Amino acid sequence: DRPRFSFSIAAREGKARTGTIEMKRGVIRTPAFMPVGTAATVKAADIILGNTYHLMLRPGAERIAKLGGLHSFMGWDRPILTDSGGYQVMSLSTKQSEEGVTFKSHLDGSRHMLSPERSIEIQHLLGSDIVMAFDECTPYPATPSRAASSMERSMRWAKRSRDAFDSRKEQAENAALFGIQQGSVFENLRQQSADALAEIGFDGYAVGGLAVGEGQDEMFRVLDFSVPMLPDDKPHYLMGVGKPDDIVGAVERGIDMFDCVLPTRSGRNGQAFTWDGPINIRNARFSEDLKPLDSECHCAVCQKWSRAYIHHLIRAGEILGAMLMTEHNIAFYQQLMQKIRDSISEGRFSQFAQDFRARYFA
Amino acid sequence: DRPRFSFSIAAREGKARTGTIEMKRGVIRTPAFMPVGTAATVKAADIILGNTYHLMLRPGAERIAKLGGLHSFMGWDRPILTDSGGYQVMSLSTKQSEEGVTFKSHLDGSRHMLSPERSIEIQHLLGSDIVMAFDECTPYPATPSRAASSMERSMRWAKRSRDAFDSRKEQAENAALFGIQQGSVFENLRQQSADALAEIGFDGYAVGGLAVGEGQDEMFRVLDFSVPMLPDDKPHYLMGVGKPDDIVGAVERGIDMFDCVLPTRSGRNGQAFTWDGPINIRNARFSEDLKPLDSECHCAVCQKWSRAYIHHLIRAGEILGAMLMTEHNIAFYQQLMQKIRDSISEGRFSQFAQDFRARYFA
Ligand SMILES: CNc1nc2cc3c(=O)[nH]c(N)nc3c(CC[C@H]3O[C@@H](OC)[C@H](OC)[C@@H]3OC)c2[nH]1
Ligand SMILES: CNc1nc2cc3c(=O)[nH]c(N)nc3c(CC[C@H]3O[C@@H](OC)[C@H](OC)[C@@H]3OC)c2[nH]1
Ligand SMILES: [Zn+2]
Ligand SMILES: [Zn+2]
Repeated sequence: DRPRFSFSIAAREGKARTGTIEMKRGVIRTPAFMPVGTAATVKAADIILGNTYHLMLRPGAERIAKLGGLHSFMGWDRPILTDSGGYQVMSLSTKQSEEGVTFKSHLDGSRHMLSPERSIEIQHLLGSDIVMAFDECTPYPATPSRAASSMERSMRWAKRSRDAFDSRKEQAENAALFGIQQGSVFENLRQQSADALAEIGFDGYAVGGLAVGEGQDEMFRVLDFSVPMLPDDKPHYLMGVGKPDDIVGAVERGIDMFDCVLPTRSGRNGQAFTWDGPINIRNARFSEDLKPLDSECHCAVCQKWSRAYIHHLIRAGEILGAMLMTEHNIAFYQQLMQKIRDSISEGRFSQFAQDFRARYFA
Repeated sequence: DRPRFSFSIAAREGKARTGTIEMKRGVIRTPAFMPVGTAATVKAADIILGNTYHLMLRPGAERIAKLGGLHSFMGWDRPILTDSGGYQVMSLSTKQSEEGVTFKSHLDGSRHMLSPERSIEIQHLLGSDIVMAFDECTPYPATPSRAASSMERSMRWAKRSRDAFDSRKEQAENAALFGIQQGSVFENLRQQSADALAEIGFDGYAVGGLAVGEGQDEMFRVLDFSVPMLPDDKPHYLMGVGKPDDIVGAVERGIDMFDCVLPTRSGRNGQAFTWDGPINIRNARFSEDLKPLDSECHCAVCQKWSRAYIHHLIRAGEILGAMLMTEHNIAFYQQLMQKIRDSISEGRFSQFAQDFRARYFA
């Protein structure tokens, strides 16, 4: 019988690590990509995401619980990770206070408060296995004073999240809780945030406040000093990242877990990922191209259909085209993660990262 | 090795028949439903449709031929049926003459003529296995004089279609040609059309000019006298039909083959077919319904996911929801055809039709 949570590092190369998270509902191989569950039929990825913000508004967390929780609802018996919901409230919905955030639903005008306690309860009702602390994703750019005030509030909210999670027996005994580091681009604030989170104690640690407009060079610079501040023996989750090259560089800097809307968003908009870079399949140059989306990809789409046919479907308005693109993109991301894990385990990740970049950007 | 074309009737009940069409690329069990190939990944339906009108405009028949034909393009090695293209020209695009029809492409302004000879050549370039004669689908309603003039032109075009098909060796030796009966709702014109088509000689015979606004009672009345006029020993294809109850009643009247945009169109618009009638899954009454789309359906969607989850996906704007609906609808139609074939073979089709209607309309 698997434990509630156990992270083991099997191999390392530089700052990169590969290993496993064991949870009751399954094993997660790291570095891991965690896809959205609703964009395609995901098969046994090791873990999928639930969209807390959307689920709060439709059909509501209480209703999801009445339906048996997300595992039953989505037909997925393996681990599920949910965010704390505030990122999207600030992004898509507001009135803020030390208690939390209040906002109105665009779907029907209903009122909603979101606090550390309510966010944890929502994630409990959804039934997720990895629960995120309720934080504030500081806007970018931010002055040092505003970044500090924001981070300090997030650390108070992290303690309230910890206490709310520990108060619910089923959650404390069966799920895991991750804390989220903030501090914008400032090394001293990132250090204070890491120290506060480690003092509270979490099962895993996320790097928050990135992928919010800063650009890859700046993101990598912040990761260079921020990831070593987190406990080495716990998983590191970079929220909102990212493109394939973002993932490779973040793994080089010690990140273990990733989520990004790109593969599913790109698939609905004609963009396919390949080892030679992204392609927009709607372009006329693909109308007679008999090659698969990617020449090495092992996914079911690339085994059967050509670029020309997928181009045709999308140009004809057939949803089948976008579905095949999305299935290929999710599979490409998982093949990327498998190559990353194998190369770290084999001591050739540095070479893989170099070869990957030379071809992806050629 | 299978013949170019051979239709065998295995069992009969009243006017209903069940049997097989053997062609080089496979066997087709009848009565058959023939789905669009582009709306979902169709698995070995016995035959799928190519959309001649769309393919003529994008990417063009010559280009499809350059890509290897529709079988290679779509990844489908079994039979394909194509229409002659004029129905949609009159429906979606015109200048008519005894030579054919000319029209302009809305996609790019290019000019296109469509004649019996060009329609047959287009279907040859597409590589389809069952080729339809180039006809005129008479508008409804039509006066007797206009229905007669229209039908007479279609019969001249049927002879030109026959001759064009026979002139192309690869087509004549490997494909089959169906003639299309016209005559609107008029028994004497339907008889003249059937006589003309049988004198020319075709591999199968379609009932054209229906599902164009006349309503089920009138359609059934026309089928009552029109189907017995066609050769009994050849397949009968009712073009454009239809809803599940249309199919059952048409089989009762001697039809062997069906095509309809409903299951794929309905699936993209929130309508699912069930043995208790169609349901619109977007309705709020399905938001907490844990039953599958249909309680008896054996499709992969109904084995795994609830009405509540499919409702959620569609309401959230996820294309996955429409894809699952479409896959269920195609599977439902094939389960309907299997029940029809089994019941005719077993001598219980009359009872099946009665039980089907009582429950579908309850
Ligand atoms: C795009 N850039 C990006 N930077 C982010 C930074 C943060 C952060 O500091 N705190 C929190 N709590 N969330 C963040 C998030 C949202 C992730 C969720 O976004 C959701 O997708 C929209 C996804 O869940 C389907 C995921 O939840 C697991 C970020 N997204
Ligand atoms: C909806 N009612 C309906 N009544 C019809 C009557 C006729 C007719 O008299 N002659 C011809 N030639 N075609 C007809 C058609 C079009 C069928 C095609 O319609 C195409 O779907 C749009 C489908 O191919 C993807 C199919 O081709 C196999 C009809 N459709
Ligand atoms: Zn692929
Ligand atoms: Zn089903």
